[PDB]
Amino acid sequence: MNTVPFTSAPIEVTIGIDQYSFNVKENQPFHGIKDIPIGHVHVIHFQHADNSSMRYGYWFDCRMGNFYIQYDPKDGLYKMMEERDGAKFENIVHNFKERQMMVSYPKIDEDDTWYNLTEFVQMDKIRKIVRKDENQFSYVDSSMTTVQENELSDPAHSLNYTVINFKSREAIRPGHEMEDFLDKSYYLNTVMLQGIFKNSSNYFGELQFAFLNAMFFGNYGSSLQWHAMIELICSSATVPKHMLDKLDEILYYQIKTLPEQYSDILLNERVWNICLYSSFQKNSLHNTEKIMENKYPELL
Amino acid sequence: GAMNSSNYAELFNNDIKLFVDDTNVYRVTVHKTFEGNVATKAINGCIFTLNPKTGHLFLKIIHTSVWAGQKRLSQLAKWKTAEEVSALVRSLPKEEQPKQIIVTRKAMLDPLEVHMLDFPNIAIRPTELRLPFSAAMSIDKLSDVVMKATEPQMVLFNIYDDWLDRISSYTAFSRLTLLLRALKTNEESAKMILLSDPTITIKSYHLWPSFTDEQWITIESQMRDLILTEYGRKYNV
Ligand SMILES: COCCNC(=O)COc1ccc(F)cc1
Repeated sequence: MNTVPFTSAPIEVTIGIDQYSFNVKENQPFHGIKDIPIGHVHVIHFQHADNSSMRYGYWFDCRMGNFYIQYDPKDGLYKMMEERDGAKFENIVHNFKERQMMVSYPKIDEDDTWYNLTEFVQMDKIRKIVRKDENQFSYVDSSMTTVQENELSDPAHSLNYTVINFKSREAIRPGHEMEDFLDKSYYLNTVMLQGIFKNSSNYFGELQFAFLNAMFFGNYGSSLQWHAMIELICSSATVPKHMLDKLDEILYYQIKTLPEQYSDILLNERVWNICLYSSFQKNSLHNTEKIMENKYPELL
Repeated sequence: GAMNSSNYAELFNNDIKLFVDDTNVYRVTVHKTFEGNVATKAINGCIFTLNPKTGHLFLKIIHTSVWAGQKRLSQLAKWKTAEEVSALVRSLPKEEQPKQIIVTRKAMLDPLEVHMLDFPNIAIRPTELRLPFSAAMSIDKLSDVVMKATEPQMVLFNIYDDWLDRISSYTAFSRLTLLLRALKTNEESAKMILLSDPTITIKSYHLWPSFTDEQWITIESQMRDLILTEYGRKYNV
């Protein structure tokens, strides 16, 4: 179990760690988060009490280094940093633990939610969307735009998701215009799963990463990305049985975890109704459909 | 975006554009089978592609053989329309390719956008006008060539005959849509109006009779009357 210590908490902030969150008051004696499960990526995220504008955060994997949080009063945010000095860092953590100034990552032992939301999420892969290679961790916020959004302005701060566009020459083989547009199997399988993604694990990874950025940061381009990726699979007549089955699981836990109150903005009515009721795979997402119908029958 | 009464004059500027109507592409007669069920028999159709400035009509004849062995024909028709329009653009010299294509039914936007991905500089647009191009099969010479076709075939017409020698494309288009609106609302009366006077003929290379300017006004008036009329008979006003 690993630890992200905080130098201090100078400004009142709501701190999130994966799907958990807690309030820290201005200059409360708070020195970070302990017992973080190894083996998963994690995201620590922030919403300032004074400006709920800009939720922001850091994707990290504790196996990839010792990371700490330190408020920067010039840039005005909690910054993730890497401590290269291993003994400096163990020593810092042990003192804070002894003085019990750290909250415990509060995982119930029955609980596979985080695993189920991040099964295909890998930091090394994540670092090729959020390009900032001098850091082992990755910063995202609510306002970062995607590579495709900038096509339709600063490329350094972009989310380089895979660009999916259903009315593109990439998506549409000359002479199969109608076939490929009504049945996206060639785009999903040959171009996407096979030429860029290579396997379904990688495709599922970005789909998962898009959702989480949508939910935690309300990053609108991630929501479009998450949605695009679902629609391409729902609109393909030929999808490996194991992908459909895995997709149903993935979406199920995503729908389960979404805040009830944020559903109106984070869920695209057209995409879901099409995926669950009109698409080729209208019959293949039994778990996802049951939870969608029982928790958000309004959207449908 | 879309095309309506506000930007109506854009049709007659010098940016090449084409209207595409797909309403006569897939045409069927519906009949009873010996077992008392219902079946459709397809008949030949046409794509109505019209340059509203010049009057050039690219009448692509859709032979019933294109449907043989196909399912979901009403949906295929939109994609076959789109394919034939994109083939037409591609056959045209660059300086003749349209800058816009305006589809008269919104269901054509996606089929055509997809078939025209190779032409990203050609804007595909809908319209909110209720244009009467479906009545193009009430023009005898157009109907005749479509029904006689034995194979796919493109036939070029000028739907304005020689009108542009005497009037403007705005005026020519308004006459055409009034003629077609009339034919759509009451074909028999509309046609009675057009031919009542045997002395006015249709030149072999024209679609419509050779009316003087003065005769056109009488004709245009009579067609307005018919349209208002049928509107009464229809609503009892
Ligand atoms: C090079 O093309 C784009 C790379 N494709 C991928 O599938 C990598 O996506 C990710 C992204 C984030 C993850 F948490 C897992 C996987």
